[PDB]
Amino acid sequence: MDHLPIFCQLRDRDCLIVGGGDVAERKARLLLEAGARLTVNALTFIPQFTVWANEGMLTLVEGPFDETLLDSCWLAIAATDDDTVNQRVSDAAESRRIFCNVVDAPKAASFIMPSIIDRSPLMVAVSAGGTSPVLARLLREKLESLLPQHLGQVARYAGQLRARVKKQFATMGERRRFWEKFFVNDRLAQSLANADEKAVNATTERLFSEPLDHRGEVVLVGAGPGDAGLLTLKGLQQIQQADIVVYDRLVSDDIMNLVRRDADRVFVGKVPQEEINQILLREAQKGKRVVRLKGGDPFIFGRGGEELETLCHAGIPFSVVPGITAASGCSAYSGIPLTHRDYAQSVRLVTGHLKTGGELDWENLAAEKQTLVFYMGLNQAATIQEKLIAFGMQADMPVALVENGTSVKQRVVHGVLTQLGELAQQVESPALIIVGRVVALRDKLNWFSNH
Amino acid sequence: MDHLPIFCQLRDRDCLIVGGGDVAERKARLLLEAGARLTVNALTFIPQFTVWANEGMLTLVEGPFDETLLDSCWLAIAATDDDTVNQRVSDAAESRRIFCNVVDAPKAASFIMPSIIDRSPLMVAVSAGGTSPVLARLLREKLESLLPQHLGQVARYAGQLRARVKKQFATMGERRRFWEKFFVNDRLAQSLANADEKAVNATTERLFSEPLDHRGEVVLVGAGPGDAGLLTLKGLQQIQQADIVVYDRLVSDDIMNLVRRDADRVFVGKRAVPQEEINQILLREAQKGKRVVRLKGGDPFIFGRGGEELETLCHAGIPFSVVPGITAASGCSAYSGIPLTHRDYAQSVRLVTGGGELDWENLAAEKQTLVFYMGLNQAATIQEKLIAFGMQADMPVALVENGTSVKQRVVHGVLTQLGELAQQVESPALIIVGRVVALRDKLNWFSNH
Ligand SMILES: C[C@@]1(CC(=O)O)c2cc3[nH]c(cc4nc(cc5[nH]c(cc(n2)[C@H]1CCC(=O)O)[C@@](C)(CC(=O)O)[C@@H]5CCC(=O)O)C(CC(=O)O)=C4CCC(=O)O)c(CCC(=O)O)c3CC(=O)O
Ligand SMILES: Nc1ncnc2c1ncn2[C@@H]1O[C@H](CSCC[C@H](N)C(=O)O)[C@@H](O)[C@H]1O
Ligand SMILES: Nc1ncnc2c1ncn2[C@@H]1O[C@H](CSCC[C@H](N)C(=O)O)[C@@H](O)[C@H]1O
Ligand SMILES: [Cl-]
Ligand SMILES: [Cl-]
Repeated sequence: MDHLPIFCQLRDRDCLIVGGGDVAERKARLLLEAGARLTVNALTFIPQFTVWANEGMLTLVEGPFDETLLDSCWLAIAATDDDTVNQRVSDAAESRRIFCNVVDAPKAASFIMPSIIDRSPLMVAVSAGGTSPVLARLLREKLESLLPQHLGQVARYAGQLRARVKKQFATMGERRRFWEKFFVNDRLAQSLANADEKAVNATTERLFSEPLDHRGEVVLVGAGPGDAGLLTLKGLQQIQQADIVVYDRLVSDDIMNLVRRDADRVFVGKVPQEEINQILLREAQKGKRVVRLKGGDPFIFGRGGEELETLCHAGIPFSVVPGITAASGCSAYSGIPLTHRDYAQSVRLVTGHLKTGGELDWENLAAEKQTLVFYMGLNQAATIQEKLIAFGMQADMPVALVENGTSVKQRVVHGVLTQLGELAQQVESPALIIVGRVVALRDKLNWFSNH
Repeated sequence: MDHLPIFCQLRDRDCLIVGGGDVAERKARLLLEAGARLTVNALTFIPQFTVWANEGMLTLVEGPFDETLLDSCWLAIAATDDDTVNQRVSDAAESRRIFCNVVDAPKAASFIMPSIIDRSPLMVAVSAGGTSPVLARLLREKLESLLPQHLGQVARYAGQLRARVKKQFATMGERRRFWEKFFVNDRLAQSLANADEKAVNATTERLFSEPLDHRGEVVLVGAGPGDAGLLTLKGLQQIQQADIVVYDRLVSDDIMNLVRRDADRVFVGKRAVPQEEINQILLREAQKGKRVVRLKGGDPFIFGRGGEELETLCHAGIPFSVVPGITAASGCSAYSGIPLTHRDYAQSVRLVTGGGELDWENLAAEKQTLVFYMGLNQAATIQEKLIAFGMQADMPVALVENGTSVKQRVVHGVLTQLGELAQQVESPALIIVGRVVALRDKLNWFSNH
């Protein structure tokens, strides 16, 4: 984070503006609306300032900068056209540990003032750190269109109900569930906007009267292969409302940042699968809303079935949000479609890491007109090469390995089947092996990166 | 207003957190991300704090709150479970004019913490003034889905490019039109994030070379199998920026409802259309300078002919990209309670299409999950051939019609019933064959129709 956004309570707190022109006037108006106890220190003032001072709304100090005016201050704003003066102000503020904005130099000093979308008491602040005023304006335009004008009345009414919600629901889990219903009842929002107090009260009474599900919940969510843009809308929804998220190392850091910030997080793996099952079950038996966040898709070599197979008998509600499997993401981001024209009748998603005595069906895998995708197969790439050749696959069949597919770190190496063992030495886990004529299309379809 | 939002520069500035449990750890994570020179003071610390301390990321002071720890501090956060301690911290900070937050307390705080959407240098913060923390979270979720992951990359790159923008643009009206195209170029942002200097330089020169009104590109977007919640975040972001959306019947109405109202729409599906005509539409519209989204059911590269649509473009000089989607196999699997793999049931999953002809001995072999796309008409033949090439007659089979939608229909039985079960469903439907079908009785959670 370049900056930390905070929302300050300035009511009755001393603040100082140095400067007295149009810039100072805009900042002073903002600080006055926030209730600051404002002093303005400038050599000259535009007329808006003199009337403010006579009607008692702020104090004017007409003259050069007096750094002792910072002594009682919580915030300072340097708003002159003299960079020498502005720097004296910022230096004096920094020595007193007073957050200071230099209006014409956002990279100097110690805070910047964001653009504000006002749905009071709801506020949304936007800034690009001065690097890009256009982008901030384009975002502000877009945010103003997304936020209904009546949102403020919903937030206002919620604040008025917080005491009643605290009294009537004994646990935070119940309170949270009430609010999640409250904030999406469109009728309630309309009635507030119409000041229809009878209608507001009717829907409110009913919301308070509803029995709340105290049962837990286990949702398996497919994180996808790494690019946080490949999480589904519903997957984002589920992790944003989870009490606890049980996640593995194949879930990318970018995706974990999208988890509800107050959710508890439990890491598994690098842990035996039976202990994962117990965690999910036990945490849901406590009434908690559990998300098992899994790399790729939960039902393709993810053991997702094992994690749910006890829950029905145990009376635990569950659901599954599918994800982009490694095969799909790596295909798209390497320029290798899994199917194309008559290249492949079928796609085979194969595990390269099989049970101790198990052996893959090589005669079956080596058949023509298919795209083979090996998961967890790096260690066996030499055997895969030898077996596919022995069961009739052409030696010049193209192969590709995709390492960290869809991430900014993705790497792709490629060649023909007789190089598979050598090529696999050039990558590490997590990596996918693609075998089939579609690999040759990468020269025409690669769009994501050359690395 | 009742609170003034400011964006604080905390890099190497002394900040104090009082508390050492889960609540304090969340605040410490936030202040560390902002670069704060952080001290944490608590009667005891959970293990995350000692880990951080050993890696030199912060300083720990084990013991009761000592208000002299505030003497050089710019921000304070009271994050204990003891109201008396938190009030001592808040009073000590206020007497020093140090903005102070008390977590899970509205007043006695001189600042409150908003929900944060980080695209640094770009940042968005949402606050309801203490009235509605859940509303702030819900708005964060909405904004996180809408702001592309790498927007901060272009925001930073804008700097080293303003000398060139004004040497080529003298009017104020044109400069904004350039930036408007620049900041929505998600390809450039990803290439910057990829550290792909070759791609960055190529995309940059095109931004200056082409006319202002030209924004030609094609994005293949996987709509998923129907449920609008199964669109990816990037898929949503792309359809929100499209000049024109080209779609067909297997893109659900729910997904099309997310299409930016205003976008020109071209329907290429079944009514009462050769692929070449579709390829040319994408080509022609891209060359007219339009940002074109080709929305496809499921995933574009799994029986979607997405490759055919793109090879038209690579040698026409038209930039393109692909957003994968949830394929029908994955969506139907999740929503029917039939995992495609499970324990040792299946060593492989086969996604298969219903000149040429299928290899039946291959398809009949054990330890597979078969998923037939577009096979509804051949379902009687699939039954006969799988039986005749040795698949067990008692093998479970299922058909999923309109998978993931509110009208999803799942019928199931055994291989000898496949032809008759297929009469009970309509396209689009998936046929699933394999031992995993038997898990539906334990795992079906979605309503059947
Ligand atoms: C005043 C404020 C404190 C301050 O910062 O000064 C406040 C106060 C309280 N929160 C409480 C509980 C919850 N807090 C959250 C979530 C968030 N709380 C946040 C900030 C704020 N919380 C401040 C201003 C809020 C505003 O602007 O409207 C967020 C946005 C920012 C952050 O903290 O990081 C963060 C989401 C971050 C993200 O996910 O993006 C949830 C929901 C959830 O967990 O999903 C719940 C449960 C549901 C509910 O109770 O509503 C309680 C009752 C405790 C109890 O029951 O005893 C109080 C006390 C009270 O005021 O009643
Ligand atoms: N980003 C990535 N790039 C390449 N391969 C990946 C990958 N993420 C997962 N994999 C593959 O997936 C294997 C783990 S098995 C779990 C796969 C996951 N359920 C899915 O649907 O994709 C790894 O060994 C690797 O072969
Ligand atoms: N919602 C759905 N439910 C069941 N099958 C579906 C489906 N959507 C698409 N299909 C299957 O896909 C076939 C069209 S081929 C298109 C496949 C798409 N690219 C994907 O990845 O899913 C249909 O005949 C049907 O078998
Ligand atoms: Cl599995
Ligand atoms: Cl071959």
